[PDB]
Amino acid sequence: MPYIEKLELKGFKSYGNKKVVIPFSKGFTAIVGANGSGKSNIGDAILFVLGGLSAKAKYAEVAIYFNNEDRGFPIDEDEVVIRRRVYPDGRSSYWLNGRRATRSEILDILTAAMISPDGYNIVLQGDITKFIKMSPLERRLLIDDIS
Amino acid sequence: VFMRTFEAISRNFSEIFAKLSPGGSARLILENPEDPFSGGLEIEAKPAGKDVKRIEAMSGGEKALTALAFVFAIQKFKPAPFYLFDEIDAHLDDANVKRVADLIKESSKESQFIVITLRDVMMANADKIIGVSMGVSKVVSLSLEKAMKILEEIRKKQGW
Repeated sequence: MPYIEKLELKGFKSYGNKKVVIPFSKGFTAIVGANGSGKSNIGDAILFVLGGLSAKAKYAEVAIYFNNEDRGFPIDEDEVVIRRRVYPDGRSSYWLNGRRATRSEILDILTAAMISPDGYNIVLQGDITKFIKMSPLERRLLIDDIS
Repeated sequence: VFMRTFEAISRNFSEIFAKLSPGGSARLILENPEDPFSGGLEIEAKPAGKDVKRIEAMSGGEKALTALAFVFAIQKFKPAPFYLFDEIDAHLDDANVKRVADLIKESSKESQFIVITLRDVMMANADKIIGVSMGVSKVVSLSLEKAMKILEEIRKKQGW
């Protein structure tokens, strides 16, 4: 399964007009910052670009760059870049390697690489409270769905 | 089918809980083993020197650790190419942070992990460290040594 080379943010929440580039090890990367530094917006930028939230400089943009040398994504290129920019009027557009793409096509592409904005592999603040307070019925229902 | 998935995720849970909580044991228990779809799924855990209890009755730290072993067990059953954890260690008890950081470190030999943390043990084990500060946010690749001064600066202003 492929991996994240970097994330680029420009006009997104606390990240301003000068594009910000956030590099990641193929292994383990730790992110250190104070409460309010914008570190939690990193998790938000990732949910934004991977598509969980439908739409329903003066654009916020997030681009994520994946190394696809293992070909986990069904795309015959060594790098897969998913870019999404939200406008003031509320519109939202996506690109996949510089080409326009729809949200529905980006999701299908991520699912194919075993990635989803709803995946268990993303544990944000609030996700641990969720697991702690789940009713036993809901906890068995997660197992039904996974099975 | 439900049962094959359940046993594999339960086995993962008990083994991961045991590694994160030395001398401890835990089980996911079906409320209706007979007719599983008519009952829920409880979590019972027992840290060293404690009686068995269901999740909700544990201590703050025990709850966080148990929930975390549960998510790790699901992740091991159906892995992803990357993990992103945002302050999953904040509510843990000290003694438990190191086992979490060691487990992450070893599974990272095989998958990518991005962990947002204010813990020196988490930081020290990473292949790379990124620091963020602010209004406008800024990001920088950091060495452990400067990462460690910045942490000490933050802990001073914010505590635990």
